[PDB]
Amino acid sequence: EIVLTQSPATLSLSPGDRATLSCRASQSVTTFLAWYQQKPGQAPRLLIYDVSNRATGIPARFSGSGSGTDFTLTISSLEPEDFAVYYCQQRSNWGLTFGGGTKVEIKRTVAAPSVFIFPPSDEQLKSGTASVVCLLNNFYPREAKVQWKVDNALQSGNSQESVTEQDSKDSTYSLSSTLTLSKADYEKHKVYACEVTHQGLSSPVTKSFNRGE
Amino acid sequence: EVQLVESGGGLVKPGGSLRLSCEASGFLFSSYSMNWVRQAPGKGLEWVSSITGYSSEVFYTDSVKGRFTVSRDNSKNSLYLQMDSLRAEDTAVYYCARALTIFGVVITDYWFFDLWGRGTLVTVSSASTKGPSVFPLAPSSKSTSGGTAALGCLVKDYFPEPVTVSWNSGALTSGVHTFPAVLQSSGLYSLSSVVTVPSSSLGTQTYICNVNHKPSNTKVDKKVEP
Amino acid sequence: NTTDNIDYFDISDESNYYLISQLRPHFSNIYFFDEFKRYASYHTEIKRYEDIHKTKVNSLLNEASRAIGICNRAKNTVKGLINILENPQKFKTQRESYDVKLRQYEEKKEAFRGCLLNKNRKNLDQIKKINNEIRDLLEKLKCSQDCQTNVYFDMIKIYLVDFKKMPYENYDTFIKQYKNSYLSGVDMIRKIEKQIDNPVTINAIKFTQKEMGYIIDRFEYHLQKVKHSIDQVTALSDGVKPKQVTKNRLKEYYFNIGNYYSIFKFGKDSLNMLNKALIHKEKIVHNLLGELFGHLE
Repeated sequence: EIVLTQSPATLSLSPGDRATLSCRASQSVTTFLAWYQQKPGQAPRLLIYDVSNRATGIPARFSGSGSGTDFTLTISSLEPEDFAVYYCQQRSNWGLTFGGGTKVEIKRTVAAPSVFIFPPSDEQLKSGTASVVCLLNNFYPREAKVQWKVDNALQSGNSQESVTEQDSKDSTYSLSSTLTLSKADYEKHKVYACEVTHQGLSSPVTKSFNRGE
Repeated sequence: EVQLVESGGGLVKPGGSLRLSCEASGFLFSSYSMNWVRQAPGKGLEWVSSITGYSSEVFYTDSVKGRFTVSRDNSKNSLYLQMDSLRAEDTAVYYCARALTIFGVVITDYWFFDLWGRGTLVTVSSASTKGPSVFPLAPSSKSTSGGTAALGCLVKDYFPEPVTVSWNSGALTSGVHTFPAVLQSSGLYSLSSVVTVPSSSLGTQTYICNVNHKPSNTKVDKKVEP
Repeated sequence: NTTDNIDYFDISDESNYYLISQLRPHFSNIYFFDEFKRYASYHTEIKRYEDIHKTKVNSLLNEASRAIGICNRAKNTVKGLINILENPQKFKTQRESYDVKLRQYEEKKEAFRGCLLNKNRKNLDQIKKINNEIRDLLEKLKCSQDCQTNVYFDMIKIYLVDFKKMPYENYDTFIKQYKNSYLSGVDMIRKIEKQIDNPVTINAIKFTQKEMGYIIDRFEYHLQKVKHSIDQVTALSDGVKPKQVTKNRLKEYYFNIGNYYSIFKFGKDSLNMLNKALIHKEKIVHNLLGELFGHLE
């Protein structure tokens, strides 16, 4: 399999800037490389075929360059529509392989998240499971650390988090971490805290709650 | 109109089998090669297989070699994918893609994809269809911010994807963040839908959490009172 | 008054890119592939074709003749059906109407023509594949925006020498005279078929005139294409001649003059066949017209 690495894995630029994404191949694929564009909830869209040839209907700002193993997709001046994920693909050798894809995102001012913690509902504990939910609301950039503490004991291995797409109105992400422990383990400890760390915070804020309080 | 419409997706246990269809229209189906491209949830594009214009040659990716089979019926403008002995790692959205062919002084094509379809979801898991249980992530005056309060709705343990969660039957849409589902160790999916509202509105306005799970045919409306 | 050869029947597929002939090599694309093996001769970076090109195109041609050989059972079916409609003596032996037997000709003719296509459908993808392997092979040339045109115009000089070897006007005034003497008798039978109450010979003449039309338009079709081929490469010799072109323009070039020459060779092959077919059909109508005017008693 001819793998295609696309680092940088993500770009954060603004309209008017120039996005120059890369795709490197393990073996040489001559000039038989293509570029695609994919937005959330949509199918991919062919952008460029054989390194430098533009597809029909796509704007001229998309350029292509490269030969052998190192290739480059260039967007001269980005537009609000151009913000999506871009995959590279080779057709040289069989076992057609894609690249890891890199998402270009809108760069905005650093915004701190509104953090909230929810104790598990009384109806959920009436069954056997306990889910404490920590919500990080409307922050930028996406890079955020969500630490789970239970009686000030650093937890790991029992947390699950999910993140949204960059909002179309404020360009902010949002995370929802769900720490699901036993009912026996939940009633054993008393204090449950959510320690978040973000570049928009002077120091890591912490949202906590005491059981039955 | 030129389009590709996939069909036949669904859910089966490991070792089962499904057959995906694709009906093309708007162009001469016989002149183009056709492909299948799948995308795992939250992952990238993986090419599955390809077939030439008149089934002269067919190709597969190693992961499905010996398990899948491709066929086309140019009389019915249809592309088919027979998926036998399915595995867990086969859970993905499968796309019907058309090969980019050029009509110049001669006919030539590339092994790229110039036309795509909406795709269908294929889920392979031993878990059975289970309705979602919904719990209120109620807001409290202690967890409120300056003037905003956050209340949510945890859709726990359902199978399979997807769910649709709305608030007040569509009357409340701003400040809503329905998060992508996570596949738990139990094999069941779970997500949360939250909404940021004014803290002054909690004592007066009502918030209804509408969930709809079509594979299990369940519809739940959970009122999240503080 | 009997047709022993029906090689004039041809059919193209729905692409309108592939025209199947009964004469070898059945596909004009085969001649283009032969011309590319002469292009890889002059280029050192792609001399590997002389081994890889021959092994590839030879199997496509061998499968092309295999495909047309399958339809021989259906080929002879209408070869024996038009021998009944052409010969009134051979028609007077069977016991079915002319319209009922004429529908057997039409139904079994489309079966024969449709067979020539269906058996070659998997070869239609093989032509597209070799076209790709030819285009991708040209990427191995050690140029980018400095590709040499010397071999491109060397073939242009050779092609116009080969094109003057065919007398175009000899074919042109031939069909113009035969077409003028064809519609003459078509507009004629329709004006004298009521005076002589003979249905056997005049029905045979109208049928042999129907095929005479079809063969004629096949001749004028291939005549234009070799005329278009000759005129275009002539303008390439009288046009601008740059020393350096991009690698994509050179691929446009070989595919242009390569297809131009394949159309010439393909047209010249069928034009000579259609010539011998038109004269044979005209000898039939002439002598059955003499039988109509030779028995005034």
